[PDB]
Amino acid sequence: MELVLKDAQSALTVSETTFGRDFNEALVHQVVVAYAAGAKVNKKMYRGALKSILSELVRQDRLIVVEKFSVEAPKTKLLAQKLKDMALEDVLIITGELDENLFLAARNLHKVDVRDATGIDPVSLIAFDKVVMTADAVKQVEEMLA
Amino acid sequence: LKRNRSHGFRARMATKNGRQVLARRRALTVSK
RNA sequence: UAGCGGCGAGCGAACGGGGAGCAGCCCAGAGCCUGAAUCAGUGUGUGUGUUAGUGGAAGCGUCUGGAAAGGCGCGCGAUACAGGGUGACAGCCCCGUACACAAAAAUGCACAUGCUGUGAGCUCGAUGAGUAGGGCGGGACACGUGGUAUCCUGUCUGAAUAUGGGGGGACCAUCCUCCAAGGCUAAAUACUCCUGACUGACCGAUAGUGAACCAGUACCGUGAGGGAAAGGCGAAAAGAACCCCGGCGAGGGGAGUGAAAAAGAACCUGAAACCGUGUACGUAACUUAUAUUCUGUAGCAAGGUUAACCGAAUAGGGGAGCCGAAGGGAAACCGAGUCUUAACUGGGCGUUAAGUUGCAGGGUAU
Repeated sequence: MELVLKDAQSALTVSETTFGRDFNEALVHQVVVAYAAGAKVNKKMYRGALKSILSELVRQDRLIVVEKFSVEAPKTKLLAQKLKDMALEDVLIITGELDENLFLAARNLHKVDVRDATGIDPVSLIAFDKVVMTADAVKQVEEMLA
Repeated sequence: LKRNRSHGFRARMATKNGRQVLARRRALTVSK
């Protein structure tokens, strides 16, 4: 399965065993309940739940991937204009290296959050229905989730 | 709290001057 | 867990592994040259705080309304949608929030600078003296002074300087370790009277500290000490100007302020045991947690799990434990079979019968 970019359709190959596996409802529910209670978590089951939620999100067509999502300058006006052009309001931006301009001009957005690959959490993914994921972050998330 | 302890009868008893003052007054200052 | 305990009630190890840190020196005495390392003090310099503070982005119409901070529309801000206040719910009304900043003077933190104090450093001696040990009577765990096995002595003794002396369960063959009998130590390691900030799926006036209130107050006792009860007007007191009935009292009855006076100072909301008015009816209380066991569910799967630790930190690094694997017999030893027996179709235990960590809950004692 190749992610839709809407501009170039240059999505890279994604391991279906990780991003396209069956959705285990019980495991995801257990992991989210444990995360809510904490806010014991095991590495393997946590990774499995992350893979399950990623597979559910991609299979629901709620995930969008672009070559590089960022802002030219650290201004919230530019980000708002870009979101308006995208015609989306509640979007979770996930990337790799922590962007400076976007992170700086993203705090005030109540319905928009920005985080890096290492900072992905089940609560963040579940909170926002739509996710915009940077292309380069695919390998990072794959290695993080094994 | 400090008055109850520092000026309490316990502290006065612990000191010779406190005992002398208490005996003189009996013949006071803390009421907890 | 081993161990201990009229082996009954019960108490309680070592080794090792992995982390923060890991600092060893001083002299006991000689020389060489040598106050050049390091530490404190003193005046100056730089950067950072603190003790006061500065700038700080964006809006209105209509309708509902006591007030709009209610929602309807079209706009903008954002490195600032943390909060508080404004006649009801505020990113654009105000203090502030991100950010940029700010000091005549003092100190704290880092070093450099001139000077004063401990004062680079190199080589060669060298062991900390009445010391190890012994004897009489005492003090501590069992002594109740000798289970005396350990420590100290009022007292009498007492050959060691890396040839020698200490320990190693007897001494001992192999050997392991140090030069005890002089001193220092700083980092990681607990505690919180009290101060700054952050909060809480914390409490709501019979709750919460005893005290949300002039509370450690009244009061109870000569004293120690004990120890209460008591919040809510509203938006601005706008606190009812003013006429009259009353004792120039109070109390209320009118007008007015008022959204409300069903907010009127004995001041938000109002229910019964209690007393009347008006109407109708018949009537002379096993809590938290270690262990035991069970239920259903999820990941991995012969692996699951990593923990005090580190962690742009609840993700990830960190295998030391943690349950079992091709097994068992006390061992040899054999191997899918094995074990005392020459052998029991005796009989016991096995064949590659997969287990673990979480999730929510049920019974037992501790």
